[PDB]
Amino acid sequence: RPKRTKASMSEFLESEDTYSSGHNRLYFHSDTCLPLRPQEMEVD
Amino acid sequence: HRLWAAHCRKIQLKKDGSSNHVYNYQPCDHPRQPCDSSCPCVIAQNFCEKFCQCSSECQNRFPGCRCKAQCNTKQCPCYLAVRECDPDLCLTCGAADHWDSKNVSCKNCSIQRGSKKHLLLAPSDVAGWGIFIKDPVQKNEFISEYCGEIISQDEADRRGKVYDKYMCSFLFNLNNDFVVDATRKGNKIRFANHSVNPNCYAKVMMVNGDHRIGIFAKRAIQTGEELFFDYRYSQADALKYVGIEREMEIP
Amino acid sequence: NKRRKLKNKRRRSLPRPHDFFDAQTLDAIRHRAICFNLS
Amino acid sequence: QLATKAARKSAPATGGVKKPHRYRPGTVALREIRRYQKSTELLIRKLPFQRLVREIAQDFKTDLRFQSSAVMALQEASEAYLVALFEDTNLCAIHAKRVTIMPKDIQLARRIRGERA
Ligand SMILES: Nc1ncnc2c1ncn2[C@@H]1O[C@H](CSCC[C@H](N)C(=O)O)[C@@H](O)[C@H]1O
Repeated sequence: RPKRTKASMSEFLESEDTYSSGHNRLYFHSDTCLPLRPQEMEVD
Repeated sequence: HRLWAAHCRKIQLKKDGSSNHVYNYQPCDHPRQPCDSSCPCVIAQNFCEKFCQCSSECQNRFPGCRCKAQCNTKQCPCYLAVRECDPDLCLTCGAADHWDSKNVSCKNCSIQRGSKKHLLLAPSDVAGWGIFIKDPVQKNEFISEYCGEIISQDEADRRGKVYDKYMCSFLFNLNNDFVVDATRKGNKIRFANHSVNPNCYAKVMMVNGDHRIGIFAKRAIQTGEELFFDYRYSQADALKYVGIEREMEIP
Repeated sequence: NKRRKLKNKRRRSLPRPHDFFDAQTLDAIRHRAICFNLS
Repeated sequence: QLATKAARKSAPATGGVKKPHRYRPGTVALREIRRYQKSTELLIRKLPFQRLVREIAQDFKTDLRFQSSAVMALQEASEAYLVALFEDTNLCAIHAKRVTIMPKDIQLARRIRGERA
């Protein structure tokens, strides 16, 4: 939800003074470090 | 079986009170003597195993695994026992029931077949390579054992200083007498990383007289999660070795 | 999660995720704008 | 030698056996009550009761012989008498807001009945 608070410069002043799911990152066949393909990501 | 627990009071009131002195199993074999005070396992402070030659009358034999719901949770004293629920004993939890099959109510039945998960290989968020889980799992559930070579303290101490010079540790403290090496040979979990508050933790195992070490889930896990555990080093070591913690300042 | 903070609740420092952008792009762009600027 | 020791990963060494396991006070008592209230067997061993009655009767006359049926007549009569005494004695103990009985309850129990005082 958008916060849409006010515009006071104290917003940044006090500040200075991502709902991932699934299998996001790339993977690897854990036998030779070869890049892993989703086609076989189970039987492997 | 309460007299074995009464023996266990003697077992605890003199030798097991430290609860850290753990030693390699040995066959307490008594050519003529009974299972005396100088019994090899007694001085080792453990059961007369069935592989030993303390005969069936021996009260230091572990009674049995009689958990009729399942050997997997607090009231199961075999679950409190460091050991996988013996197939010969937990007829109450399907320990030997369909040892070829993969479905049973008990959970302390992993190493006996190898109910392994499907790992992942990739770089990690925290440091270098990493290991990840494929499918959701629940808290207090098995994760594949930390398999590895078994070596002695001194060689590892000889290796560790060299290992630490390159900052290497494929070593888990096995017991007061030995240590598991995972440098060249190793499991699939060997390439995971560390958290102070990870989703999973390691539990010390006694797999049929073998000191072993698996992993169990601290919290809920769904798909695509990292896999960490507390390496439990010194604080100076931890900053030296595992300093990265992956968190910011909320308050 | 109700107590979710801003889109920065990750860490203080972590390994480099690598920069996919390239350098041969840069210099090629450099003369491209050079021949673009003069015209 | 082992001047220094390497740093290794570690987990709790905890490996201890089951706690003690003992029925609570009072519980087994109620077990006893069912077992015996749902029962009939005379509760004094015969030889100790035989030796008691023979010696006490020898005060009044010597050379007494007893029909074996006559002795158990004393036993069954006495056990009925005490059990009757103990039930009413408990009532007085319950009256005093006391779970257990005390010796002073019986003299009250016998006195109210009237044969003693
Ligand atoms: N959370 C952490 N922060 C910084 N270093 C860590 C760490 N967890 C493990 N390490 C270091 O990594 C070593 C384990 S080998 C793992 C290296 C790296 N994580 C990779 O997978 O490529 C240990 O010696 C330890 O010093």
